[PDB]
Amino acid sequence: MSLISMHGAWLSFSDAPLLDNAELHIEDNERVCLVGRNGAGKSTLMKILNREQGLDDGRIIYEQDLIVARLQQDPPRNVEGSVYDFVAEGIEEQAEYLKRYHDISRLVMNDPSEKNLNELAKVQEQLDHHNLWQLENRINEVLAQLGLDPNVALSSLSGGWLRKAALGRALVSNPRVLLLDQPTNHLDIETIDWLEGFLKTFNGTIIFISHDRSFIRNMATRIVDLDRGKLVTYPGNYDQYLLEKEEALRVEELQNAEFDRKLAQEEVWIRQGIKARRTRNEGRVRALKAMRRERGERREVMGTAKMQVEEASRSGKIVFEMEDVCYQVNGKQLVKDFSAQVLRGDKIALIGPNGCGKTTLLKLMLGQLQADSGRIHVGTKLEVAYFDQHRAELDPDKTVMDNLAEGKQEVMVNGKPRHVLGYLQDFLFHPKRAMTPVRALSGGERNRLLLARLFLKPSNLLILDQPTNDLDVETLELLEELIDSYQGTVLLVSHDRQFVDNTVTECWIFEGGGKIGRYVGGYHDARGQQEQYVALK
Amino acid sequence: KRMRVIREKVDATKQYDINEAIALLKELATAKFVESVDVAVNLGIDARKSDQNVRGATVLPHGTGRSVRVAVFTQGANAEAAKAAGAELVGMEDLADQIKKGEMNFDVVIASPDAMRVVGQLGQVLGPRGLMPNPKVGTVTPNVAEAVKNAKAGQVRYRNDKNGIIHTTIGKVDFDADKLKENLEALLVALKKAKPTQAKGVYIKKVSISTTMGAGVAVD
Amino acid sequence: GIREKIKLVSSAGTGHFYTTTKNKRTKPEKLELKKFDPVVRQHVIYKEAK
RNA sequence: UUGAGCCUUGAUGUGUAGGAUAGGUGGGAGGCUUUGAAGUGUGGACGCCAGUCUGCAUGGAGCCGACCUUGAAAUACCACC
Ligand SMILES: Nc1ncnc2c1ncn2[C@@H]1O[C@H](COP(=O)(O)OP(=O)(O)OP(=O)(O)O)[C@@H](O)[C@H]1O
Ligand SMILES: Nc1ncnc2c1ncn2[C@@H]1O[C@H](COP(=O)(O)OP(=O)(O)OP(=O)(O)O)[C@@H](O)[C@H]1O
Ligand code: NA
Ligand code: NA
Repeated sequence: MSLISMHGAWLSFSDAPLLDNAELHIEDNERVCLVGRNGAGKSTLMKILNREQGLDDGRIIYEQDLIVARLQQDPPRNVEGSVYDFVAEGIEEQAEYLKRYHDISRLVMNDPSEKNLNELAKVQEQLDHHNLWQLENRINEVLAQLGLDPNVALSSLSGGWLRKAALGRALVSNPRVLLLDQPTNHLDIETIDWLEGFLKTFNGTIIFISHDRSFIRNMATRIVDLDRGKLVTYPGNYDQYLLEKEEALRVEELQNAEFDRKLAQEEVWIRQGIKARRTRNEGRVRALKAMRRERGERREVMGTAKMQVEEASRSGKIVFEMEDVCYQVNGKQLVKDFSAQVLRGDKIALIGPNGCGKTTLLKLMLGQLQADSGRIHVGTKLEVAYFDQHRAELDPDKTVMDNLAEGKQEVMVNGKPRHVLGYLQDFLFHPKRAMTPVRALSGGERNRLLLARLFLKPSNLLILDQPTNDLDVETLELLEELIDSYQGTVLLVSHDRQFVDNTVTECWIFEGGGKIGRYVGGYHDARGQQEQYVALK
Repeated sequence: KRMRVIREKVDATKQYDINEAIALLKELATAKFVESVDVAVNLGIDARKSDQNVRGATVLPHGTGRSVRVAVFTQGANAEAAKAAGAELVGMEDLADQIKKGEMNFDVVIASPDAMRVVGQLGQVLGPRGLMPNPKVGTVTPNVAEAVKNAKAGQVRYRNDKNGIIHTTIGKVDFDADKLKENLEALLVALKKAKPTQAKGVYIKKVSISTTMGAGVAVD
Repeated sequence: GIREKIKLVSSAGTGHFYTTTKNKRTKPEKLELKKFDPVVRQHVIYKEAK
């Protein structure tokens, strides 16, 4: 009647407490979703349950025999292996019961002794409940269920496929507890549609953190906050939580102002004149001392991080022109005889299926890799701002301050360079935590930091390979307004629907066989023309 | 039909004794069949833990009325003398699947306690039902006569169903009614002797004697 | 008072630990220092803990 | 007429191959069925829609296990289930 329990937990890095006195309850066959603002600690909870770190003052009590494996939020760095190799390393704990049974037949290759006869009990002690016999006919099984081929070097797959491999390596062990940190990041609609049935049928229990407001509704039995060191649950469908949470925020805003009201009028009284022979009760001076001390508390609004772009001089009227360009990877064609133009102030959305060449198409435009034929001509006064799929432009060890604005002070903001390191306060970075290595930051925090230093330099051009992977809707809402009003050219890549109906006016819908169909309008308008296509018989 | 007649003929909700059921259970035997007995004992264990899972080895004189011709696997000549002494085939270790190309595994386990010529098929296909001989149930022993004596002694394996119920053949109803009581006493203490460490409350939850197509009675 | 106290439990099995401080918001890595273990009287590797 | 446990009586169980929505362990070979089918439609129900479940009367005694082409095979008692 309970699966994982956590009572009186505490986690506090050299900072304000990530986890206060908090509690959790995991039942049989439930899909629980964690919903918290960026940098709030959803991933660190996943590392606590997965038996990975921390929990200084608290007790975790989960039953033995409970196999737990999780899916991380950031793509791995052991990328230089192969797909079957990377997926295999998810059975590391199972690799010991597997290997002893074949090993300790050598002791029984000799005469049967107590040390050799009693062994078969030990290695097969775990074997009764698990399968453990086919950890090669299951790893190759899941791919036929998923689609990956096992012997393709994994340092090659796309962002969507690389994410798929990390969802398999966390599922080879067949865990009773599935912890999915950001499952739908670089997937297409087909993969997301299929995954919504894989997880529903899944026999065990699922805990997942998703920023998809449409994935959560289809699969969320219960929902959990983890707001500011305390986590509280909620009943009902997903839209209920938004309503109940807003009341929690409004009331807490209402009581927060009232406390300041008392403390405001208790500081006019401390410096008032005494009068004639009176004492100024210290039952009120000490209470004011306790009120001033209590102001070292949590700031209920995280702060709606504010941003602004750095417009530069207008680019040439032609940004990209490529005709007769036809680039094809060894097996299949990614782009076959392209012919298109990108003009000034044209906002283009690249959409399509997984691994269809969206990321490599941008690489052709910037000349990262050479076209097989056809030639590409680039604009003449371009100031490119580049947002890769995998960030890859921040070393995880360099400090937060140095990665932002390339290890220099004196950011340029708005008009003239009269700003330094205050550019963090616009992004709700506390100025104390400015020497933190970038690897320590959360996924969404790292997304914004790379976003911050692109809007930090003059630019006539934006290339965004899924810029809104980890951002929450409150921060994503600003990005929709910023990119919309941007005067220069914008080519953005995204796998969600609502976001491209407010920023883009054209689409380059990908098709098989290296064919790209260019439609007009937002996402929904372009898909509308694609039903009514007649393809010029 | 007969199920509608027989459903009144038994009162399985009730409780009975070790002997007031032998005639009570044979009344359903009107049907012409081999009557493959499916005795059922409900066990009390936290079945979905690992440590309490138990698997048993037994010997019974009455047999089951249908012996098993199970090959023996040993690297080299582990089947060159035991094949004629209690095996349908002598499965050579160097040709582990050779004697059983179609049926990679025999009916019974392979007794090569001194021979480690193969873990067995390398792919778990030789463990489809748990045929790998282990010292927990004493299936591994270099003495072929131990497995060879299985045919002359009727070796029967136990099963730990995912709810924790052991099923075994009894020596189908064809035989007498006192031999059933002898059979139960054999499986009673020898399974009490087979009880694992952890337990709670009672150990043997319920007892019943039944068949694939035969009604049952709560023995107790 | 940013720094937080920690202890280095020995890998040599013998229950033993040195204690120290660590700036946890600028040092995500976990210390691993070689120091004396008087129970086993050898220099072993001490890894971080609570 | 309402909320928890039992005791049965009824139905639920789709990764795919495939006969098709296919629960563990059964242990089997042949049962059922004629108190009368394959069917005819009926009615609430079911869909993850390819169906599988039973009233209702006309007709009502023919279908299955069998070879496996699978991780595990046959709606073919009952065992806390
Ligand atoms: N090893 C660490 N050392 C110090 N501080 C850390 C460490 N790991 C995380 N933090 C900080 O503590 C908080 C926990 O970050 P975490 O990755 O858990 O956030 P999150 O809620 O998962 O974020 P996101 O919504 O962006 O995915 C963040 O503010 C982060 O900067
Ligand atoms: N370094 C590489 N070596 C070999 N093949 C590669 C390499 N990078 C990409 N590919 C292949 O090129 C194709 C397109 O990859 P790309 O990164 O452009 O995908 P994408 O269209 O952006 O898709 P997604 O949305 O899944 O990231 C895929 O078949 C991918 O496997
Ligand atoms: Na990509
Ligand atoms: Na995170």
